[PDB]
Parts: sequence; C-alpha cells; structure tokens
Amino acid sequence: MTKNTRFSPEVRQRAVRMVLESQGEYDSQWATICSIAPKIGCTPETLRVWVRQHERDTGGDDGGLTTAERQRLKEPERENRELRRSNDILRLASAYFAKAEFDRLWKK
Repeated sequence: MTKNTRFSPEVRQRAVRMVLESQGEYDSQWATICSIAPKIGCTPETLRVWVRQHERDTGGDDGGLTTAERQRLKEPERENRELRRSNDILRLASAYFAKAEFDRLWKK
C-alpha cells in the first residue's frame, strides 16, 4: 500500500561509499559493515544488502538484440580481442625545451 516508501538515495549511496572507504582500512568486510551501520542509523544486515546490490549495480543489461534476417551478421566468440590495432605509445616529451632559454619574466 505504501507508495515509493523506501530509503533515501543520497544516504544509501553515501553509506555504501563509506563502506568502501572503510574497506581500505579494514579488509574484513564484516568488521567494516558492522561498525558503520550504528553511525548512519541502520543494521549491518541491511547495509550489507546495499553493498551487495551496489555490486549488481554494475550489472547492466537489457534484452533487445537486432536480428539478422537476410543480412548475415557475425556472431562472435567469448574472446573480445582488439580490432583497432595499437597506435604509437605517444605522449613522448619531444619538444624544443618547455622552459625559455632566454629570460623575459620581469613580471611575477
């Protein structure tokens, strides 16, 4: 019956963020979650669910593939290998001195 009665997005995202922040400090996930929950005002069990859901947050998908009726498309394998082919590494500092040889800076 309750319409859109749920937790706030900001607090949830910030909660999960603080969990990750504290995962840097504590590698024991339970230690992390159990300590943060009483600060934000939630249970470690629920906070764990938020973190787990935020894991599946990266799981983006959608059923809607273009079908190859008469124009034969190519269905690839599992191996998503490169196609563009490596350019040069580039970004190489080859310039005519970034610093001025003769001075000009009388102004600071």
